[PDB]
Amino acid sequence: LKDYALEKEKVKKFLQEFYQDDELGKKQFKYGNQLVRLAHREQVALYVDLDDVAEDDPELVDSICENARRYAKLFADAVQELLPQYKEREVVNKDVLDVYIEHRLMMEQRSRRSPQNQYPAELMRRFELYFQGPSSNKPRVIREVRADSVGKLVTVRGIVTRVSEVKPKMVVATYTCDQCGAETYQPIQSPTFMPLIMCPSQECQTNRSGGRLYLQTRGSRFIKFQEMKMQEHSDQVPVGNIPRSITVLVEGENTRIAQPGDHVSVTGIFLPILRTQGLLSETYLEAHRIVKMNKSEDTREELRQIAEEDFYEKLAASIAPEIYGHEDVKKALLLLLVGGVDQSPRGMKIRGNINICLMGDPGVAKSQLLSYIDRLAPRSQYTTGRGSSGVGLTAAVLRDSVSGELTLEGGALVLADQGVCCIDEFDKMAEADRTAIHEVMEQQTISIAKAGILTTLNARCSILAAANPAYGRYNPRRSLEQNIQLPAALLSRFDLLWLIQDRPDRDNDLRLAQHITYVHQHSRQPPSQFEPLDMKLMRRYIAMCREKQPMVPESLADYITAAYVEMRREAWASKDATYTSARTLLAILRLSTALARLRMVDVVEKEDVNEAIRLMEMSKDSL
Amino acid sequence: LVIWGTDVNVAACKENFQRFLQRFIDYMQRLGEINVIGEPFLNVNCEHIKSFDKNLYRQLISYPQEVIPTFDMAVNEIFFDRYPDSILEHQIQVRPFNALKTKNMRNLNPEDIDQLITISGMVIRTSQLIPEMQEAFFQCQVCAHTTRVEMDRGRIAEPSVCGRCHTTHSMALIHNRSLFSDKQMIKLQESPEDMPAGQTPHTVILFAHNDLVDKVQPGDRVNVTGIYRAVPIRVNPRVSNVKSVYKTHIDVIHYFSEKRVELLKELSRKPDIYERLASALAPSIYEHEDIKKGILLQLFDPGTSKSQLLQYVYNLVPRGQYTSGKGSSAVGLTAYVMKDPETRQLVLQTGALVLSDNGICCIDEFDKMNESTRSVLHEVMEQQTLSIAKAGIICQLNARTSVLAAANHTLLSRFDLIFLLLDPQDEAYDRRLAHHLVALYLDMAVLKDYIAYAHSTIMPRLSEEASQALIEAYVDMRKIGSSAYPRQLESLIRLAEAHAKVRLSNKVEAIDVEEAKRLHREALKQSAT
Repeated sequence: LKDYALEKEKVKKFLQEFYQDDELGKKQFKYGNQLVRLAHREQVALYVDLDDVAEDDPELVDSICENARRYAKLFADAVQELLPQYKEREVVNKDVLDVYIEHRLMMEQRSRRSPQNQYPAELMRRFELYFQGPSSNKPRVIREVRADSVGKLVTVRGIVTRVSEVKPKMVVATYTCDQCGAETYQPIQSPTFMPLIMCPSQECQTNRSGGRLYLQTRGSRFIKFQEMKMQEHSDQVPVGNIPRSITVLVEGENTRIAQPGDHVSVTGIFLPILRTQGLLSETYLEAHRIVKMNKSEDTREELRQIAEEDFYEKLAASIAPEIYGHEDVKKALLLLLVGGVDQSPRGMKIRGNINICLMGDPGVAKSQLLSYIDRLAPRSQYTTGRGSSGVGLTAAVLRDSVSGELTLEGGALVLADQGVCCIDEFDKMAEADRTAIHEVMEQQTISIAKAGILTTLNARCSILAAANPAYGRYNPRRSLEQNIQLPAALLSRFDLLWLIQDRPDRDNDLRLAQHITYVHQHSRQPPSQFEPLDMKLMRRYIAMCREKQPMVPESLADYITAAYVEMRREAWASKDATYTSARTLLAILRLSTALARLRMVDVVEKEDVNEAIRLMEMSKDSL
Repeated sequence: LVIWGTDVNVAACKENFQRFLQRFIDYMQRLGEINVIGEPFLNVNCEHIKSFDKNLYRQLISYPQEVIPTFDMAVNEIFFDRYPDSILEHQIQVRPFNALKTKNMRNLNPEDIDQLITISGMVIRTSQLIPEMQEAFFQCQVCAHTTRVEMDRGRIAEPSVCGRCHTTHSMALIHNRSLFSDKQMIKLQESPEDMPAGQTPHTVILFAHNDLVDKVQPGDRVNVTGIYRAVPIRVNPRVSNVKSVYKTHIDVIHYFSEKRVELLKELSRKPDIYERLASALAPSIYEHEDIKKGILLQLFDPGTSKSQLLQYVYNLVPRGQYTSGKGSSAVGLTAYVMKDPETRQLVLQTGALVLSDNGICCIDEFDKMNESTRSVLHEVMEQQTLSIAKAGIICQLNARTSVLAAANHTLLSRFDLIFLLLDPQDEAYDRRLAHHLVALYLDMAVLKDYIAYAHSTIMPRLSEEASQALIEAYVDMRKIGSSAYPRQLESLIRLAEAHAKVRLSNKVEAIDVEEAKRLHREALKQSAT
């Protein structure tokens, strides 16, 4: 539609003698310095912020957005043509590519029209160009990127689920013959290419020479390559679906930036892949910019209710409304819901590990409450204990069609990166998997004695476990070595243990009947005038609370020490199946840590600490 | 008879060499090994010209495939003219030795396509000898007369040429110089220098053509400087398509401080050294410090600061392996020899206990192991060596190392040391936990050098007076206040060497005399009642 020469001249003038208002509205050759650095081979990747263009060239930005690859190539050629005028001296031959390039330029000059008698543009680059998505286009959700946006520069958010090791990919393939003496170039764009056999060079075909060609890796151009799969953020996926994955390919200096399980912002060109009725093709994303979130590291005044309104009576009372009671049990969930993302800047890495255990699955249908835990909590991902077999963590051999050689993958634990981990049906796990859990308990010490796999898994989420009872409710008459069937030492490592017995408590038994009767009566599941409210309001208020970062006082710990003393007498006299130890002191300080976040005073706080002690006493010795 | 396309002269110093002869003379072992011994494979050291001039060094790493032959031909050609009565049948290849350690071995860029690089790691698996055809020649039809043409290097013996006239195996094996070469598949494991445990560690396939195979022992420390290469992997053997991904592989080409020590001896004579070293060394360790005797002396409810104590060893000394049972069977620890059914090639698998020499292995929960296992450790404990007896291999693997742990019929004597964790039932002791750890929670280089450098020369000797002391000790005191009669006591001399290893003292003083005596009382109590 439009002449590419005019646009090339426009971008050249834009870069060379056209000005911006970045530094106090004064031109300072912003891109000029980077171009100079490129001339001296001191900067390898060049980024073109589309925002800078959009400040004073909206039509160019619109054209670029409507078609990405063509303008990308045009900019690359323009930068190539800008280089020679910034040459000041002789290249110091940094690498093999520079040496080959300077010999090629010397040979070109020595002997100085067929369109096929010149160096390909990509071979003489020594620079890579990329685009940063303009802020004008709002980020899109992966499910909404359909075939209709092919070829348009889009930006999507997600979480890395499968990244391969860095490997070299070949852009220009160099072939040399023993008769011609010249260099034959085959640019390669598809992931697969066909090596040449008989050179189609005009010299040989005219001379009917042997034309035997030998591929070499000396003067070929190589670029970095990676393969990653990215999955939608669980927080915004509709409840009625599951997140979908879209393939992203990253090349050049942009590599080695994404880490597994991390939130990434990706901007690239949506292009099809051929694998060679009708013409079918797949899709991928050639990224141009990967920026992680900063959070991955480590108007009246009446609009808030922080100190005047108690968080216990409003926040807790709107959590898990389908559950028929267990308000004391409900409180611990809030501590689990809080977790240990908010930690003091003092190196307390253990604070974020809250491995709570629940025994008894048929009890009061507590399997349901897991979903509410994932949905309300931010930075939380839904996971299932029984989502795959034991092969899901190690490596095995299965048939595949699309891709995957020497597959390396993780389980549910790795999938939730520093979030909320949900594990169901602990009993049905095989013996080997149980050891895999136990090695997680030892603070990320996953050792594998298999020849091919020697990885070190990084488990930093919060682990919630639900366990079925031993083929029936516990019976007191059974003494030790029989009463508990799951290994006791395994339970010992867990910080909190909860078990619910459906005792014939006629006072409580009537309460269950009353609530199930009000079902099928109206649409208000929480009849105590609690409205479900929008999820937007709750999340926004919670986020600003993280920024305060209160710190508990160390002096108060002296009070706690007495609690261990009285516990010892009970532990020795009871001789019960459950047993505790100094781990309670380990737990208590962590447990007290979260509770104080409601009252951000931290000068004198006694009730908050005491309640955590009272929580332990309520569950044990219920008789 | 030469091509100027690469601009490489002979050493680029032929004119400078005449004055080098008359000026440098006016490290003998390097010159003398050549003339007298007549040992091939000259083993020149690091390129020290890089200290003098960078340009000469920079030109020998950009195209090393075109540089090594230059050194080989030039050195041999001079000897041929000077020494016509030498062995010209045995070619000599000049080899770089301890070349430049490539910066950011973790970050090996693909940009350095063909350059020497130095990997540092270990050897995991080694393959049986794989022969290959080298300097292949074709077969004509005109009287089967072959003329020497391919003398100049640079040709490639491409496969699929011998799917016709298979007589080439019997006929052209010797006469057309097609003897099989040697190559060994070797998988190294990069050592990330106690990385924060982020990205996974890269594997490297070391399998190059050079015939120096096995003249360097596998299963050691790796300092192999090699040449990077890349080859196109076929998508399918049936077709000729090739994917735009290449496998990395590495070519096999390889064959002030003391002032601080004197200070430590001066402060050693102070009588408060025991409290200063115990408090400062391993301060993350909780109560029950009698356990430290096994750790502190030797190095320099379960998991109640116990499993963590093992983590200290793994953290402190990277040389070792940590493992446990109940998840691995007896064959899961070693002798796991297996072949790959997809590629049909055998692998001589080894095990971790085998690789555990010169270290301390971390094995806990020893009581939960089955009787089928524990066999291999039994020989190690009673023969200080590890014998692997399988169909492929029947021999013994050196186990000159020590492993110790702790426990909770009288045939237990197999163990080296037995200690039981007793409960003093004192709540005051636990009080220090909150303040010691919870409240609290450049120098790293100093702690590293203590073991490697200072301990290398230290070898204690036992005086005459210090021997009989333990012998006369147990005899008299054993009847006062009422098993020692075995020679078990005599074995305690091994740990006695730790006393001398402190302060680097080869002599015996008043310190460390009563220290050995009380060790009997600590062992006596746990064996009493």
